[PDB]
Amino acid sequence: CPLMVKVLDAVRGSPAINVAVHVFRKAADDTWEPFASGKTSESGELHGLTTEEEFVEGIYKVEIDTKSYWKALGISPFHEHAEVVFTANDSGPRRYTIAALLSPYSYSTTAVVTN
Amino acid sequence: CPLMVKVLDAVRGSPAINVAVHVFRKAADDTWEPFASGKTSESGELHGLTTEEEFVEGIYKVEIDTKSYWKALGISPFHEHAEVVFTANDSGPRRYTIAALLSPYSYSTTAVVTNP
Amino acid sequence: CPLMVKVLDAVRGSPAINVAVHVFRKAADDTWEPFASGKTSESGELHGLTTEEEFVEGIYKVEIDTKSYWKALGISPFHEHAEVVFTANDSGPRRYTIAALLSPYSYSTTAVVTNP
Amino acid sequence: CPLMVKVLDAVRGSPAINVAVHVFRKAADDTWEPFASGKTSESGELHGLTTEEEFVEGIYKVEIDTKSYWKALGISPFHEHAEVVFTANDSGPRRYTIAALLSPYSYSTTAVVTN
Ligand SMILES: CC1=C(CC(=O)O)c2cc(F)ccc2/C1=C\c1ccc([S@](C)=O)cc1
Ligand SMILES: CC1=C(CC(=O)O)c2cc(F)ccc2/C1=C\c1ccc([S@](C)=O)cc1
Repeated sequence: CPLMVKVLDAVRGSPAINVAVHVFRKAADDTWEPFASGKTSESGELHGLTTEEEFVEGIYKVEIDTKSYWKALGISPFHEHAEVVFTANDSGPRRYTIAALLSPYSYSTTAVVTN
Repeated sequence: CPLMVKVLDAVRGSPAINVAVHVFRKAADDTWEPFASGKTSESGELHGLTTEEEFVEGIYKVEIDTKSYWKALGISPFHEHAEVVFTANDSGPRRYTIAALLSPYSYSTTAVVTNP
Repeated sequence: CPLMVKVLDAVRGSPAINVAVHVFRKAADDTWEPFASGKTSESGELHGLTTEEEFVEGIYKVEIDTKSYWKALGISPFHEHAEVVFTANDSGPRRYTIAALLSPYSYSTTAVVTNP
Repeated sequence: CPLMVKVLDAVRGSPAINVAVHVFRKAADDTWEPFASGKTSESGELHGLTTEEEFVEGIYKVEIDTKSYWKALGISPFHEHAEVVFTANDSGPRRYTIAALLSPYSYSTTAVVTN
């Protein structure tokens, strides 16, 4: 599992559960090809998005549907979504955890890039 | 000045200076039209991107060129950019401060939305 | 104004207003002496805590009463407070902006340290 | 394991490894009694700090030695440490993950309070 997404809710201090995550790879024409997607689990994690075969070097976008998340909770969000865009680079560390911490008017994302 | 962008560098504990910021508005046809752009000043702030008249309702995207920022400091950052996408002025005109704090492998973005 | 505290509310996308802030300086004997205190204003800022003369080298603790803040909004937050502890003015006098972003179960604190 | 600490490095995008964490419980006299401590693992996690028997209701402080961490990496830190102070409350959710994301001049902490 070379790409994992973990999402946390900073309002309720919980995994952000059932958050839609779409992953895109930048095509040669600079458009975003849908690549992988899913909903975060009860631990706010999304595993099995890609394999080490499929996850080649390139620019990827992780799109977290934070707005849907907040709407389901009855809380007014600011952002349309949380968009994480990064170059997956073969060279060094290669397991990516994309950690997102969500608040209605704020989010942070962090990459944990390991071996 | 209804849309301000402020960028802080979490490594240096300083404003993130000369950070390129590009603003887009989603068009009727769902593409991103170029709305405004600028560089953060010495204070890490970007003022004067737009006006009350111009900043109409819509979905805007603020793309903060965090990569060039880190690169020019010799740091190969994780993200290509920090982009904040939001519906603006849905309940009437507001002042938006897009506050972003940058680390090579992390950024956070906060919105300060005030009613003038 | 060498020490400013700014507090943002990440739930409301607003300044965190009337947030009690207490500043302590570690004494020669290692206890926390009360240095200054105040409430964040409408802008979520707290200015005038100290002066260049008073703000001498030392280890300071800024305790942000984030709990009362959330409580008065009907929210039972996780943390009792947000406290930022730092050595100030080690390389000569600096201006410190303690920037804090609050969510009921999370807070972040950033330091903007500038040389006047 | 009712109290876990996870620390991440936002500069290197990695678990924050070998970070000293001290946990304190507020004594009746308002002093902080040392309670539990440890170093974060290679995954930036600190498990086994307490047990569900020992971890009673009360005000706890998690003190993360972020300054030592940054010094070992040759990076000038701002904070002396990251201090997380919270009331452990029996009532509801009761497994605490204290997540800290570290930068030299910034940190955030988040509580993941689960069942
Ligand atoms: C350690 C850690 C984890 C992993 C875990 O909890 O097991 C995590 C997962 C997320 F989805 C989001 C954040 C975190 C986290 C620390 C953290 C990161 C950013 C912020 S922002 C800058 O406020 C705060 C805290
Ligand atoms: C108060 C405040 C300001 C305004 C100012 O200093 O004038 C700001 C500006 C930025 F460009 C970025 C962050 C902040 C901030 C608090 C803060 C926000 C996110 C984080 S992340 C979640 O670690 C931490 C702290």
